[PDB]
Amino acid sequence: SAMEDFVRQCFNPMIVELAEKAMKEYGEDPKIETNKFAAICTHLEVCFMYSDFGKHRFEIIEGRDRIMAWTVVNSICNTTGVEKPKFLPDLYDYKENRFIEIGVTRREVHIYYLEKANKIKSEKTHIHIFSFTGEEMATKADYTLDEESRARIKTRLFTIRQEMASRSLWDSFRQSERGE
Ligand SMILES: CONC(=O)c1[nH]c(Br)cc(=O)c1O
Ligand SMILES: [Mn+2]
Ligand SMILES: [Mn+2]
Repeated sequence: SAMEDFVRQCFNPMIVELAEKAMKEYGEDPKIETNKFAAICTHLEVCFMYSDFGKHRFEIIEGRDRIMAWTVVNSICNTTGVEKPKFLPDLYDYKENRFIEIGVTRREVHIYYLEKANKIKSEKTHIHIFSFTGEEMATKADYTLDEESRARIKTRLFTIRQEMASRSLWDSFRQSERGE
């Protein structure tokens, strides 16, 4: 498939390694579930771009094995007092002192927003949704990052989108709702 080839073409090795690991945690083959392969990679990259942009302001919980992810969640909760999320989130924002759930969607942002929000049902985890179209939605329209940092995520997402479309892989990808 050209999709696996493109995943290994545009995503640096670190992310692809982690993506295959998270794909085995579902008995899943990235050579078959390749749209999930790419979505997992893209999301991972968004989380990593977000953390680095914010003296470290964000703690990455995404990309950890579940033992260490929940260990970091628990350490944060016990030293700040934030409420234990029911589900593992993506970042902790030490500045606003909240958990952030990063959403990357091929659908409208408002829709995947309502989806994550209705799933988490704890208005104490901040949601920030990014599309491949330079659109973003976010709890209380608080976007956390400076405008520039968000420019950078949106440019990267739109670049994956155009690079998939130059390979004739974007119609398949947007017409899939896995990785979401
Ligand atoms: C293994 O834990 N799963 C996740 O963290 C996760 N899954 C999906 Br689908 C979309 C996300 O945005 C996300 O953060
Ligand atoms: Mn996550
Ligand atoms: Mn997420």
